[PDB]
Amino acid sequence: GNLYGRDGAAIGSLQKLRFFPLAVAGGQGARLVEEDGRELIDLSGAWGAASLGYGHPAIIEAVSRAAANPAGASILSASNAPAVALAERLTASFPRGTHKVWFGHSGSDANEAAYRAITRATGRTGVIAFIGAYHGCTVGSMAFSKADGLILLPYPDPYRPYQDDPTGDAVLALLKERLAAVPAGSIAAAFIEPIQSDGGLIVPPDGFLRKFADICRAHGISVVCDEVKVGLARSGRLHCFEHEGFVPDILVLGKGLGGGLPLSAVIAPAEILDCASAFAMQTLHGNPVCAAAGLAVLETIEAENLTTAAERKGKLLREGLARLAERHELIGDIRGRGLACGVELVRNRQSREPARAETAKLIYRAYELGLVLYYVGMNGNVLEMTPPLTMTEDEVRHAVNLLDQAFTELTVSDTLVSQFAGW
Amino acid sequence: GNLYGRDGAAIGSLQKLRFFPLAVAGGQGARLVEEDGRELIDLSGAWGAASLGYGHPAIIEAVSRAAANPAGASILSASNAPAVALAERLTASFPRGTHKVWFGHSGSDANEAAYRAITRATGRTGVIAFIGAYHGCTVGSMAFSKADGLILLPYPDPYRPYQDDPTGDAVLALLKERLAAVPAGSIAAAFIEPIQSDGGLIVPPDGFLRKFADICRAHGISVVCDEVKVGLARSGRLHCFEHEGFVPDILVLGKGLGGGLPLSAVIAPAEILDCASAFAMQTLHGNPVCAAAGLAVLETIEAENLTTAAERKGKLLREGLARLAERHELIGDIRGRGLACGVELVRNRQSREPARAETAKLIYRAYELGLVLYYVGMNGNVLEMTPPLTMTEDEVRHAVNLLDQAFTELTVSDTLVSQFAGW
Ligand SMILES: *Cc1c(COP(=O)(O)O)cnc(C)c1O
Ligand SMILES: *Cc1c(COP(=O)(O)O)cnc(C)c1O
Ligand SMILES: N[C@H]1CCCCNC1=O
Ligand SMILES: N[C@H]1CCCCNC1=O
Repeated sequence: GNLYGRDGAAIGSLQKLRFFPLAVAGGQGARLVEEDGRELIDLSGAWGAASLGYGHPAIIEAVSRAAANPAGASILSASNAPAVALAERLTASFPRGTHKVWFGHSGSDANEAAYRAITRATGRTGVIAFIGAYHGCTVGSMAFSKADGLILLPYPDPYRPYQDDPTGDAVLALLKERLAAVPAGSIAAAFIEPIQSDGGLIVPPDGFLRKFADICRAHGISVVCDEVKVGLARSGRLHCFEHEGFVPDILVLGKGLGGGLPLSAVIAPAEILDCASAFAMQTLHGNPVCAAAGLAVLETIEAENLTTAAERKGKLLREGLARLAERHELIGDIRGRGLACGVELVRNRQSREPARAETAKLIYRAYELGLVLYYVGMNGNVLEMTPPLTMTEDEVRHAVNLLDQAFTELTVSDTLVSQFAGW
Repeated sequence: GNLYGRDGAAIGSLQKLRFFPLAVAGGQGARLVEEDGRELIDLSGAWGAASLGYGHPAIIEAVSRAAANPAGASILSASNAPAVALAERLTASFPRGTHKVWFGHSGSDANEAAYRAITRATGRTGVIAFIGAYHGCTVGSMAFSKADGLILLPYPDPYRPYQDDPTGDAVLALLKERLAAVPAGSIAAAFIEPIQSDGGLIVPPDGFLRKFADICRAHGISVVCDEVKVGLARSGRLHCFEHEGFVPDILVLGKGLGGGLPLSAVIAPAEILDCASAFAMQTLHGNPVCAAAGLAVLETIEAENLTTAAERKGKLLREGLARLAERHELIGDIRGRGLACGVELVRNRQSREPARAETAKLIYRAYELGLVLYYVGMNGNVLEMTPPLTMTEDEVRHAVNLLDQAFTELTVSDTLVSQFAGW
């Protein structure tokens, strides 16, 4: 039987998030190859995980090398050279002598470890996060995505401003209200995405995040910046907070850090990560195969000038999309930084009413045409584009061209679409 | 500076479990190589993760192949061929048409997903587990290692029988007591290790586990067998429950499944893993590089006859150790199955008083001599031996020979040992 039907027979639905019957057998560059040999351009970049695309030589080199002479299998009960070299590279990239690293398998395990560490270091359980935030899918990362003392704030959206205040100041006022109503010093941490991912690739208003961080610092609250989606060159700066005029206390990394292998990291003050031992650990954490891949990703970002590539190619992509908006009225807003781009689809440009149903057919048709992308947003109406940082300019143009065909040929049965749960 | 000091400077203590300053730069076969070039025989097999040791050709082949042509990076929003092939191989190995697979990064994420799935499928939160059990190190796997409705039982130890009943029947009676005091049907699952790992490599009494599973089945309670430590050929059968006259409802796998890469799996009734979608998911789950490694491990177990190897080489190891016991009185008990072996150290053979302090020096000295092993047990007095399944017979003998030197040359300052937290 076909690969997709074998996938239904053999793998439980528990971890599936399917939008169309993508059945992959290989990959090269920014393209996926299906079982039948059909190629698709991957604008999703595996939700951002395939930072160097598929079969990049630096990944091949590193993982093949480490597999043939691995420095053990772990950082728990052994130091290993690749893990320590990666830890030093990551701390050197982050504004010296103050921070250390913890390694994980995923953004979920990293946000969980950051939260457990700061609650253990401070003796406080309270936590600030945002409605619609995505910090992972484990009990400990879902606690704030519940924790006692959880404060959930609206994420300020330029396209849908809270209290009709485009600046986000009303959100800051709400925070101060929420903090005033609980004891001084009861809040351990604030988790923030510097571009809200599942919330709909929302770039906050100018100045908001720095003012938010200033409030947190006035209350002694650690500012944790989750850059699992938009970190490591994707935004057109190495770290996305570089666009925003603040430095967080803690940085969470994942997804594209591993280049297609499972790798996450927390960069945090030494006192936070040294407050306990044998406390947040999984046996394969810091294994040298995945550490080697991480080192390859950082080295490639430098060697291939991918921070600048992401900036340049993002501008190309957003320009392509604004040409599409001249003819496809469904496009309401085009936004993002670098190669993290969102395209919000609306039934009408004036009311901004979300276009959920059309977005799910759009991506299905795109898939039928040879282009992979997914949707996000509380209303299921934002196209997410996070392609491999190594996607060529011509591929960017082929993808916009296929998207133009999908907006035009918008054909997919309401029955065919209903076969996929998605979200 | 030296690698171990760089590890202290760069990596937080949060995930460290260190017993001596092992600082690894490479690996080959069953040997680790330190930064200075010193070789050590790895009796720990990276806590059981290095099922094929270090740089095994099947791992090299598979991971190099997949890195150069990866079928995407995930099972969430795409099917992929390696993941589905691995899922089918795993279900084919487990007693047809009833079970599916969920893929994870770790034993912690797998035991967490198994627990969340069965609680979602049943609408019940209660859970049976054992004192001293190790099911992982995340909030969701620590919940039963707390969950409402948690019942914790003593694990029956032939060397220290509960209520002086060597059979374990008193533990079964205790269970029934605990179940009688809560509503019929309030318990979702029972988590069991078929050889208790951190509890001290405890093989339960004959017949206990089957009688335990029979009780659970009489109450409609799903029996989850955590074989992250002693699964996949290590015990001298493919699945350790094969020694025990029962079949669990759910099987949890990890550690050596990945051959040094992060890979876990839950094999569970279809109704359990299909009760929700987009429910327990992490982006790199089912990535094809780690799936390829898993397939290599299963293929190698078949090609290299490693189930029989583990049985044969375990008998050799335990025989070697009984020769050591004729001269080293500290050895109280030698136990286990296949290549999961525990050696319990006692101050006196008659009282069985644990020998904690000597065990920690012993392993330090072993390390100084070129042999890596760790200790476990509630009293820190059981040597754990879980070497690579590909460890040669001669290496088994070199390791017993180095251990003999360590028991003899037992030299390590009480100050030097105190520099390592361990547990
Ligand atoms: C992907 C993502 C996570 C979770 O990472 P997983 O690898 O799926 O566990 C956390 N935060 C953000 C912002 C993400 O995009
Ligand atoms: C190692 C182990 C776990 C946890 O696996 P991690 O990879 O450390 O998360 C779970 N159960 C048992 C029996 C184990 O030995
Ligand atoms: N004994 C368990 C817990 C210690 C950390 C690593 N995993 C194990 O082998
Ligand atoms: N948008 C998040 C959550 C969906 C599952 C995968 N991870 C992501 O990219």
